[PDB]
Amino acid sequence: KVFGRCELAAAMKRHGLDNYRGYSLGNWVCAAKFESNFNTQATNRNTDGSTDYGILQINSRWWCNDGRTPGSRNLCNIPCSALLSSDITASVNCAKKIVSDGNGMNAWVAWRNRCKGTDVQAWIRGCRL
Ligand SMILES: [Cl-]
Ligand SMILES: [Cl-]
Ligand SMILES: [Cl-]
Ligand code: NA
Repeated sequence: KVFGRCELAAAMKRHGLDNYRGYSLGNWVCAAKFESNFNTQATNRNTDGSTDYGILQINSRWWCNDGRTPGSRNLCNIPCSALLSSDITASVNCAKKIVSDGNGMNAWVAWRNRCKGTDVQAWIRGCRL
């Protein structure tokens, strides 16, 4: 599923991501824009053989099981395929664990490089929230 900008904001808000760990909703929408272009089915292979999955490009190295990342963990206790669903519940629940592990949203490289320090409220501007 390819979410619209305000559609995703509303879904993230309902699943309690708004101001989660102090990160406003615009931060989460901005991260998703540049991680996945709002596409729940996004996948990208990392150089170490792990894969990033879904709207927030969650890494099989640590967070989910895909059966093809030797030595990796599955800290969100989910199959990585669950992160590709049209329903973002699994991605949101796992992202809450990630952003709580000490490094905040710096866990998402695209967020650090393209959202951090910017006017992130622009990503939810005009949305009926
Ligand atoms: Cl594995
Ligand atoms: Cl959803
Ligand atoms: Cl933080
Ligand atoms: Na894994």
